[PDB]
Amino acid sequence: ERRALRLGVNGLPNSLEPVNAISNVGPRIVNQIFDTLIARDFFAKGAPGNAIDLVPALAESWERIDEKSVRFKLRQKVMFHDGVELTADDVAYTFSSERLWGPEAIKKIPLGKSYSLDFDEPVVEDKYTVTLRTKTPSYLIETFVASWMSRIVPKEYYKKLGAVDFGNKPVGTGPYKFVEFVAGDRVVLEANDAYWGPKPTASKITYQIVAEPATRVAGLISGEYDIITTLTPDDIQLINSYPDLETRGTLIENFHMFTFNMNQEVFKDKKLRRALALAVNRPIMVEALWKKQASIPAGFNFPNYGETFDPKRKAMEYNVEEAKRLVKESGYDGTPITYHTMGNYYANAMPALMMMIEMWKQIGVNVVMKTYAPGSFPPDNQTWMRNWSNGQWMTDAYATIVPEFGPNGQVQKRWGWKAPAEFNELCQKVTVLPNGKERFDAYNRMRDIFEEEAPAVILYQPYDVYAARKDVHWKPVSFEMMEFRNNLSFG
Repeated sequence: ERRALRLGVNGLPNSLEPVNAISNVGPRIVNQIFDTLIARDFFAKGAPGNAIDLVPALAESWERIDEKSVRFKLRQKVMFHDGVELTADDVAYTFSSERLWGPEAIKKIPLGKSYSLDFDEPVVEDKYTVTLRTKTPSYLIETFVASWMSRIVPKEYYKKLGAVDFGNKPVGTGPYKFVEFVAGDRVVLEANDAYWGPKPTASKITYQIVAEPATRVAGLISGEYDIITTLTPDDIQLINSYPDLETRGTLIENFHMFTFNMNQEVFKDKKLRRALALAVNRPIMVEALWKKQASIPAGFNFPNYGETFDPKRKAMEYNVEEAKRLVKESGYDGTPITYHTMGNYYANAMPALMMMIEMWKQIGVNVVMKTYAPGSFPPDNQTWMRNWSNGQWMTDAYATIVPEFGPNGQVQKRWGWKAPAEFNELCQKVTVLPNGKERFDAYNRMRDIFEEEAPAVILYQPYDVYAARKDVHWKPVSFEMMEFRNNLSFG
């Protein structure tokens, strides 16, 4: 009786294990299979899909015990897809040293420790009561359990299969259950009619890879898909010309950037990094490539940070004259500097780079584009400049400045950023402090240091574009995922 939902997608994750699925392509699938203790209600109080309000989900209630622990009271009679009732043991296993953050878990979940809080082992109080703890103070537990790191897995089934096999046959408590995974082709899910929350409205959901955007668009016009993903503002005109189709767009909690291999001689010091950063004309790029729909943030600072968003911050500096001076006073000899890009994996990456190459030519820096295929990122030492993006995954400023740019992150450890000691000291403080003047000011000083050092250069917050049949009602949310709970209906 319910319609089957057909999605034309850009790609699929290599695993359906919820943490290993973290990417631009995984969350739209794993958000259906699993649930979290606390859920973010993006549509709360009439918000246009960007609210940061947190509501009960698998946890009916919770109570903070002290500076490092929160006791959760679980919803009762919740069923995993295989008919196993959800208990405190499943939640304890989800946040355990064994599965997630411990030294053994590292080979199974590569970002398990990197993206997690400083967890201590959870405590099971009774069948429906579990306490999550951190080894050092953390006022981020509640916020973290509403994030993409926190989908609840079943203990017994996950242990039996192991992380790899679980990723190929996942079981969760979510509104849709697993049917099929054809690697590099399609994922099929079916309605979980035992779901504890709003009943699924589609009988089935198929995530079909259609690699090229023009082919994805043709698929929607051909009547092959109900919703297609990964379009840009340039597609709006064509789609909306069809009486039965329309685009649905939103800014997402992510930023596009370029960064440097600071192990390379030319990028060890901040001089040329700053020169390149100061020559980036973001307003022209936003108008030219995004139809003014992308947003230029005032620093490493986004509205989803909530209490740690600073709406009064000064804009990131644009100064061609200073940029020219810096190149001249730096060691820079005019030798071409490479900038690696995985084609247009980041929307508009190649035209954005063409524009920046001209801005850089004008200050006396010769930058050359280099492309690579998926899974072929070059050996680190063969790279100089490269593009990147970071999904801002917490309703708090902790992510991604601390896990990516902090003392434990890849920018310093793999990419050679020798961050000022003050920056690392502040990363530690914001990790352990509650919200207040000290934590708020620490993020602003970290944002200032980030701009002064230029280990990366923020371009903008992208504007994601979907296209859909007008008969299929579904609203985008401000994140790299698709939400169907109370947000998918047909007719």
